[PDB]
Amino acid sequence: ANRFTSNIKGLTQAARNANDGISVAQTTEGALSEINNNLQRVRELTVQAT
Amino acid sequence: SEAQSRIQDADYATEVSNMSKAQIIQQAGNSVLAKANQVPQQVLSLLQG
Amino acid sequence: QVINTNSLSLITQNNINKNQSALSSSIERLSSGLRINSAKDDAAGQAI
Amino acid sequence: TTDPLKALDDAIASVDKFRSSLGAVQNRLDSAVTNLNNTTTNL
Repeated sequence: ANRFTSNIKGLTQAARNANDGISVAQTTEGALSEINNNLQRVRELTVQAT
Repeated sequence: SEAQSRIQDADYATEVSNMSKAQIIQQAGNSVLAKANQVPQQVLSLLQG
Repeated sequence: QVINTNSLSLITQNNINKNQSALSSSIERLSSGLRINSAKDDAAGQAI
Repeated sequence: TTDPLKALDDAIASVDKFRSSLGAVQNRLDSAVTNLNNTTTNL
């Protein structure tokens, strides 16, 4: 039972840690989407300029 | 004048379509917002029993 | 007769947490209007 | 005043430069606002 308790606590903390990776991924994805929009407008401007 | 018309003026069909799309998006999103705001209530039911 | 563990409640919470993701996805799709709203959705659809 | 129309043309171009830079800054700030909103929600 002591080993079971240790495993349960460790796994719960592991899931808590796992959520942080999802948060980081979401933030970086939003930033990359903004960069994508900027690049798209730059491409449109270049098409107009050439 | 024709060139400036092809440059600066807007196409009314496209603008009307965009306005309609934006209006429908706003209304739908606001209804879903109302549903999401109604979501948290079941915790009160859990507490009361 | 154990009351120090109520496993039935644990199963119910697990099912509710499972449903949570689908509910959130449905709300997000309805609000945004796009089925590919993130790379987790398809991302091949997103690239194309 | 000699070559008046050239003077007016360069003045108009000089104010157009400022206007274009200002609009670019506007778009810059709007994109910054949107990214900040997304980051705040994630945090």
